[PDB]
Amino acid sequence: STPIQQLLEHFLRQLQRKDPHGFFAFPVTDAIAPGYSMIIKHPMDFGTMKDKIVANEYKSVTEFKADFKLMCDNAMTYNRPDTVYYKLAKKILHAGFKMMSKERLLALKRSMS
Ligand SMILES: COc1ccc(OC)c(-c2cc(C(C)=O)n3cccnc23)c1
Repeated sequence: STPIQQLLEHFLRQLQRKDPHGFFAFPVTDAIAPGYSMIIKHPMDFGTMKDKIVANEYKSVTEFKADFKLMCDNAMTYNRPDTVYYKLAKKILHAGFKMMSKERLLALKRSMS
């Protein structure tokens, strides 16, 4: 593993801790969510993100964070506010923004001096 891959694997593991049953860890099928593939044009999940890390397909934390945002937006757009899935997306969203805040990222860039 590389240093960038170590860092992104760590952020990913912290996000997955918020979803202990893995509802965000695999692609959502139309069989479990009617009409999903017509409503959500750009699917994303934590399994897909892990694969991208392993392929060194992320060049920056910004690129990783974009996928995290996408996964949350899809869940908040497809699902109604009363559902488990909408509430869990919001929980993951707040955690990710605290962990990868522009301030934390700046401090870490300084730790490399
Ligand atoms: C309750 O068991 C599971 C198992 C796997 C899931 O998606 C991978 C989901 C699931 C995950 C989602 C999401 C992420 O929107 N979802 C929406 C509607 C109905 N089911 C789901 C639920």
